[PDB]
Amino acid sequence: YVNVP
Amino acid sequence: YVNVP
Amino acid sequence: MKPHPWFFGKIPRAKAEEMLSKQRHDGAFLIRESESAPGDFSLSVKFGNDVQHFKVLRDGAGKYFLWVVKFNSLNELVDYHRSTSVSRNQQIFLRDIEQVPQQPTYVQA
Amino acid sequence: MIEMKPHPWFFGKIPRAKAEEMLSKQRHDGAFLIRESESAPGDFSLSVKFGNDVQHFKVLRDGAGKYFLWVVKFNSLNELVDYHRSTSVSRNQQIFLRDIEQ
Ligand SMILES: [Cl-]
Ligand SMILES: [Cl-]
Repeated sequence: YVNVP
Repeated sequence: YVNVP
Repeated sequence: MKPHPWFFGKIPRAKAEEMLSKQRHDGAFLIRESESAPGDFSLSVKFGNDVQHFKVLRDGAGKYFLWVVKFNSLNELVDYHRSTSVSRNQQIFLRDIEQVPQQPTYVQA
Repeated sequence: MIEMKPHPWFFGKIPRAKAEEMLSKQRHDGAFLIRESESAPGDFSLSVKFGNDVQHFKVLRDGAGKYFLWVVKFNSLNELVDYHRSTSVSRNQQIFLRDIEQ
């Protein structure tokens, strides 16, 4: 995901 | 609500 | 494929009632984002001359449920309740809302 | 005037792969949808077309019940979506959300 690992 | 108070 | 016809977002409970009271079949429903409980979902369903509301509970693993059986998504909760009653009190099976072009319902901006 | 209509961007529990297949066929960058994650039960995911790839964002929810992706918190999922139509959905690249065609 772009915002979280 | 039907299922909870 | 096709977006679902039952997810309405943050609409007042009273407006969920106004819309569903115009539907002709019992079971016509919607899922909305609750105003009374931010971050939670409510399921509203037409039933005779009234509209019943169900609180979508969440557990520690993030599952959704109404009674005992737990689901991994609102989509699965909804689909299960098309065949098994959404309520443990009366027999009410979920069915998609029908488009009624001559009877629109409005929310405030 | 605000006609009460279901949100056109919600596709429920469609696979991440199926979301990519659908979005790769769209013509414009920013074409998006929101789905219920299969891998992370209980989380919603925002999928977005970006050139020859599809980027996915986890929709977060705080203790006060507000929805967010980065820092700015939202009172509803549709407010999150609308905001990201005029401000980038990513802090890394400039991507603005636009509705799926057809
Ligand atoms: Cl049950
Ligand atoms: Cl039941």
